[PDB]
Amino acid sequence: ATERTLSIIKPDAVAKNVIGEIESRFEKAGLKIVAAKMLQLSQEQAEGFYAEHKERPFFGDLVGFMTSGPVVVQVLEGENAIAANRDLMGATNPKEAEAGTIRADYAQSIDANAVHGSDSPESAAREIAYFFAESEICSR
Amino acid sequence: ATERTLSIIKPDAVAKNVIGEIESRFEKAGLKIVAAKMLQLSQEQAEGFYAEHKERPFFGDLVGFMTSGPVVVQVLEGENAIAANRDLMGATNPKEAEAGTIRADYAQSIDANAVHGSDSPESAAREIAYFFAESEICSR
Repeated sequence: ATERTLSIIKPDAVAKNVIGEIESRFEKAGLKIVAAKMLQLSQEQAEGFYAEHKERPFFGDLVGFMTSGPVVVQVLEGENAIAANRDLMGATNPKEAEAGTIRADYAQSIDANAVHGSDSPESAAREIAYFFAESEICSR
Repeated sequence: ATERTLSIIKPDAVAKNVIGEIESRFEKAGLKIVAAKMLQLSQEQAEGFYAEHKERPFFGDLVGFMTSGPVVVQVLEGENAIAANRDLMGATNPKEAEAGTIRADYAQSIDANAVHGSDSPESAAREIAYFFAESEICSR
């Protein structure tokens, strides 16, 4: 069924000025961009989003990285979009990602892994509601 | 000569899902995407942006088209970004636009140009102010 998931082009990717190349992967794969915006995450924003990692030993570096430069947050919509976005991105750790995935082709470390995607329907709904008001999501 | 300019990816380009391809032109040319968001322009927002053409006979069609689906408004930044952006878009009329420019490669007709770009330094400052707060522009 058609779905919506949250996708973020991270600071490393946006600083490489490869936003176009990444958006083209999503589009070529059949996903549509239905909302997007570029912003520099505040400390509070980054922490509120990644709240479930508050206690992990990487939290401080994650929030640091995710706030280190501007990103693009967006909503991708398409058939089976949530799982499709995961297969497109590849394994969270670029060393374990198969050739041709976004992470294998664009990332440096498990931290700077170029993009984020929601990992379930429950997390998608939560993550879209975090960055976007419904009336911002432009249907088509 | 580093400058900023307003770029818009229009409802026709968005509808074709070629956001990334258009974006890659700008990026591979040396320009950086320093602000962006997808919007569904309301009547009053389009009329506001095109206030100058309010007395014209096409005004109706222009606004009609620019509100017909989602767009991406953005600011490009880099060396003579204003002139550079206009080179990449090519002639306003796709039919006359040279091979290899955005409008020649993506646009159907004069009506559905695929893209908008500021024509001048004065209209850039006006156009950028209309859509973005300075706090949304992230120079890098």
